[PDB]
Amino acid sequence: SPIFGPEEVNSVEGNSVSITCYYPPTSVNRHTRKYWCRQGARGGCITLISSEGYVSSKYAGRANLTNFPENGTFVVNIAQLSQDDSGRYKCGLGINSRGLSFDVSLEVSQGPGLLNDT
Amino acid sequence: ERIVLVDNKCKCARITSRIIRSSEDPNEDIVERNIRIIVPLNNRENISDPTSPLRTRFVYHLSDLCKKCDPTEVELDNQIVTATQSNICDEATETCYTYDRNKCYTAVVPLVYGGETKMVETALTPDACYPD
Amino acid sequence: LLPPPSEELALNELVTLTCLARGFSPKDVLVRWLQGSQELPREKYLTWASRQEPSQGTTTYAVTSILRVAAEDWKKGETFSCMVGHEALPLAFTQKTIDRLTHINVSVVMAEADGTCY
Ligand SMILES: *[C@@H]1O[C@H](CO)[C@@H](O[C@@H]2O[C@H](CO)[C@@H](O[C@@H]3O[C@H](CO)[C@@H](O)[C@H](O)[C@@H]3O)[C@H](O)[C@H]2NC(C)=O)[C@H](O)[C@H]1NC(C)=O
Ligand SMILES: *[C@@H]1O[C@H](CO)[C@@H](O[C@@H]2O[C@H](CO)[C@@H](O)[C@H](O)[C@H]2NC(C)=O)[C@H](O)[C@H]1NC(C)=O
Ligand SMILES: *[C@@H]1O[C@H](CO)[C@@H](O)[C@H](O)[C@H]1NC(C)=O
Repeated sequence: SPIFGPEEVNSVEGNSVSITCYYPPTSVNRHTRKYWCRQGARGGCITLISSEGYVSSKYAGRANLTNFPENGTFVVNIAQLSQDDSGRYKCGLGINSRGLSFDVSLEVSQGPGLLNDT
Repeated sequence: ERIVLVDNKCKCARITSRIIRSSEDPNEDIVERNIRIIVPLNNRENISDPTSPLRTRFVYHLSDLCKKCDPTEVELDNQIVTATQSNICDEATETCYTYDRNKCYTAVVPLVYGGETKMVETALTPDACYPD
Repeated sequence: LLPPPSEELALNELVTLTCLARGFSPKDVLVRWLQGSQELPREKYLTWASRQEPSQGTTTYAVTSILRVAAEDWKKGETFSCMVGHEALPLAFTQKTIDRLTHINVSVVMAEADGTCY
């Protein structure tokens, strides 16, 4: 509920992206765990990259996550985007089964190919 | 589920309320009240380590959750007076069932260092106990 | 035929059962009481006479009768009845709806839903 970021995010294939999420700068909130997770269907809200050193197998070589405590912000970079990465995601702090999150929507569109006569 | 009356974090209990202006009989309406209890299955009785086994009994008194004893400010005539807000707050002393994200909880353990012993201090909730 | 009042079933001494017959055109009607399927002697209950019921347009008549029976018999579940006899009926038949017997509902739900809180 005190967590805020960009609600909708658009890009095309091959491009990069940069997402920023905001939190109150209290000292519990700076030292706690930050996470980026993909809220799929069928129950879970599986984590993709975290603040403690976890990077998933699908995000290897593509992503990182940086915590800036004096801003109260943390940034997520994701390179080499595809069309299977369209879905609903979440920022957050702490444990996933609580609700200190914020919903983000990401749509990736198909680029140009073999129609370039304009 | 509209207006919060009680948000207690020593017992982890939350009470909300809402006037549901119902459809049928449109000149009368109901008052709904929602209560939410989250019960921890691995906490101790006192919050220290070896106390007593895990708590298995949890008691909630709504006359204590709705209590209000901090002084307030009231403008009567052209004045500011201070008043109380409750009849029963003759006295912390309450027992807590859960932790709280914004408070430290520490302990003291004696360990040996070759010669004498010390009074080494140990953090029980490590996120909230950085000196900052 | 009416259930007993609640306050007479708190001293647990005796209970009262009231049989009301209402809205009939000729002014002659019998009332007989019976325990289970055996009848009672007519010196064990009180029955009134008939009167002109107040009504708009056309006239009716009403009659009443009561019975005081032991409280523990009604607490056990013995059945009482009422036999209202009349000339303008098919066979002058009875009605026996009283015995000693809140709405509870028990549900089990899987609730692997889309996304909600508690
Ligand atoms: C719940 O557990 C806590 C933690 O054990 C209890 O608080 C602690 O109680 C002990 C004994 O009363 C205190 O020890 C005392 O230390 C002073 C020196 O500071 C010494 O003069 C005394 O002789 C004794 O050794 C301790 O200070 C105290 N507080 C802590 C550790 O913060 C608490 O009483 C327990 N509560 C219930 C309701 O069981
Ligand atoms: C607070 O956020 C700002 C963004 O507006 C950060 O500024 C950028 O920081 C990066 C370092 O990772 C630099 O490469 C950029 O040049 C900075 N400016 C811009 C316009 O992007 C700033 O670093 C954050 N605060 C702290 C203390 O790091
Ligand atoms: C890792 O973070 C740095 C920020 O210093 C960023 O420039 C870089 O693109 C990131 N690496 C990726 C997204 O592979």
